Amino acid sequence: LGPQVAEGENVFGVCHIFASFNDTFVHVTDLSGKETICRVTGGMKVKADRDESSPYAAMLAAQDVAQRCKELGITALHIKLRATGGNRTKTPGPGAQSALRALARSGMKIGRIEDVTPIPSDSTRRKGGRRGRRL
Amino acid sequence: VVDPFSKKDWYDVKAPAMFNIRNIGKTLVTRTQGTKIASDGLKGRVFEVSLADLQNDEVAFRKFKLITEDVQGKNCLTNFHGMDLTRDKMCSMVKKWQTMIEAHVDVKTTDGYLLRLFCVGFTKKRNNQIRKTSYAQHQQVRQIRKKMMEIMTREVQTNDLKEVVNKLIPDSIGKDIEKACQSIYPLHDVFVRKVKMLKKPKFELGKLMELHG
Amino acid sequence: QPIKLARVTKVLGRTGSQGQCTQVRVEFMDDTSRSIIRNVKGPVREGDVLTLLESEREARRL
Amino acid sequence: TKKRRNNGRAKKGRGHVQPIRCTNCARCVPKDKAIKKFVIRNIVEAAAVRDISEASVFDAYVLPKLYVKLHYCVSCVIHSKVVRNRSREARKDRTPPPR
Amino acid sequence: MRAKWRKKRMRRLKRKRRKMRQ
RNA sequence: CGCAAGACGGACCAGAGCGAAAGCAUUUGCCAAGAAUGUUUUCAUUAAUCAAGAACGAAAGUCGGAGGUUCGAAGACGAUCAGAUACCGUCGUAGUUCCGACCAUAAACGAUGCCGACCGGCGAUGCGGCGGCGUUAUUCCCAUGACCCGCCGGGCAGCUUCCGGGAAACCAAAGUCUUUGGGUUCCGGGGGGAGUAUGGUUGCAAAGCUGAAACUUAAAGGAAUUGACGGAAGGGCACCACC
RNA sequence: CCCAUGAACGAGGAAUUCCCAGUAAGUGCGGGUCAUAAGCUUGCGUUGAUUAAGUCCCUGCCCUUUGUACACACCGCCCGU
Repeated sequence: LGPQVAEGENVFGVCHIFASFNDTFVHVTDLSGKETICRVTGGMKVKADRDESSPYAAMLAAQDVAQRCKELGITALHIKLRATGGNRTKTPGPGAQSALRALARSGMKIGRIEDVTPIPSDSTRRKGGRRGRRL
Repeated sequence: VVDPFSKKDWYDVKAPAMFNIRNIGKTLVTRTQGTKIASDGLKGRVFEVSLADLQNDEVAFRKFKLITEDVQGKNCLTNFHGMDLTRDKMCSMVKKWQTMIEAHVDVKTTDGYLLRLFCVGFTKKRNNQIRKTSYAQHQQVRQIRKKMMEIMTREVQTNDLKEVVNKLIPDSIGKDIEKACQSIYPLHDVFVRKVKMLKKPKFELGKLMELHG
Repeated sequence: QPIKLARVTKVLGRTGSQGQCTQVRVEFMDDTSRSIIRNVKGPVREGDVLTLLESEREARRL
Repeated sequence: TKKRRNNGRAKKGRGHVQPIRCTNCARCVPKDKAIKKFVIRNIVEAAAVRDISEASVFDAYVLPKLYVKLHYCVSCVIHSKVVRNRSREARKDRTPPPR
Repeated sequence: MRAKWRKKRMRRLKRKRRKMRQ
């Protein structure tokens, strides 16, 4: 199982952190991104809908992902943190910071950090009306 | 209990010879199961490697996308597919009291690799300038764009893909563009913003192995 | 869980929702060159020494 | 009665200004009347800087920043306290607060 | 009553009168 | 990792530009147009404003055709609620996009007609021209760009001022007004009834233009002041507040 | 007042009084009412703390700026079926 390399040198995966304001995704994949190692979402670690975007759920997801990756021989991660993008918000959700902190806390090495939020040159109409979300 | 990672093999991905650091990492593929072939599913895989991970020195905000078209001996041999600037880098240059001039060209190398190249430049505030804004007039912007397109076409269409990547590594194209346009409007942060392979010639193993080693 | 020394040199102010803590500047005796900020709980005298688990902690800063 | 000489916008010398949607409520507000903030933020929070820096594979990685432009309508900008009401004389002061 | 809603009410009244008055 | 479609043109982007207004932002090309500036060019009063008449005129809306990503009146469902028929959520029709005809209305606003003269100061900014130490690029002369310092002419604005005005707010015009007359167009005459009725006219329609009266009423309204209150913001205080 | 009567209470949910130095707190005597009368109140002594020398939370007090169509002053004013 895992790679056949010396233990001193790191094996790099890529961690996509899709932190929205509803819940957070921690998704480790191959360097190419085509093959995935583990994906733990904040909604898989809490029972309340309101808590799926909480920092605690993201921390639990990051610990699960880190343990699974260590079980598979990946020791270092490139981070690709994104917000919802498109019409919607361009800022990362509440869980992104806790997810990154818990990834680094469990002994996982961190490589390049990138913001891959989808940004439109310009987009379709945004979901709200011309008066917006009024409540 | 079936673990789907017990049937997956780890291959080492190798960069083309234009970069000092040869290996870029490991990629896992499900072993050959019946008709499905591990090799042909391993092909067409794009790795976005930062330049500082491909050359010992040099900047890290330039990333190269390399595509795997062959796998031999548990090694995936990649090739140039595209190039970009990191999101933070490109966001950091767009300031609010200057003109940003963008050009793009679809130009073919001598090997038949049609590339779309996007160049970006910014007008530079002079060291003794009191005026807050460094805007270029519309004809000046058009002249700068013409110069950028002409230089990009000259640098790509005359030579082959290997030397195109060799000169993209230090972004010499942007440096000569900036030196050329210093006379129309002094430019500030000139980079070939992005490169994509629109169309590539039919695969042959000889050229791929030549680009390696 | 390394433990080092820290002694108060400047009482920066009082923090907390209801005046719980003191944001105070503390120097490490073993280094006598670093000043860090701590929301120390309790009556603090300027010059007291306390053994701490933490050597890099910071709190809400203004 | 007129509260502001510029009517609370920058539309001088043109008829129409294209609208943009508020990032907080998706309200259509003119690009000149919208209240614009440009945040530069460390993608790693101050508490998490130590952990990520210690766990880095490189030396002196200098972490990337995040550049977000937020456009607010007047209601959302007031509720979020980005801007606030001022006295009739302090209203005319366009000088940004120190930073 | 909002002026535009009174205008809409008057428009509806005129339409109803046009329908009834054939 | 690819392919397709239909929208849109971020950041740069500004109290910046252009346009009669509505309005206008990817590259490049073609097409005709335009302001300002420069002018020891030309005509020589050809001008200003404008009943009638005419061109354009956001969005929504109508008819026909194409398209249909997103959003989305109507509608369906889920919530919140005493109730909600609404706000909020999931969908979603017409529509939103384009082509050809219609409509001609907006807080179409600078709530401020156009043309001309005169009456303070200052720093900017956009275009054109003129002048000038010095700094940069064209890797060489001049020139030409990018800066720097001024001047002149239109332009968008800003600050300031016991010009003057105004009920004041405030306005270098909303000044040069009982010391009242530069020219000219539209238009108001207490609040409602009411932009309603009716007639005419336009439109396929929705409706647009024109537009009363009976009757009712002592105020309606403008600006500013002091309080009171605010499900507005920021402070301060008491162990009848907290820690 | 003398005999017998040991029910309930194992320091007790949410909301929650009151307390900084001879104070809280424990403790008895006195004045008020008063046939001689205190589980209440008003004084007094006696014994007698770690309580923190801070902040405004969620408590009131409305000080400044701000909006107002309120001034009988929001228990206001007011629209329509």
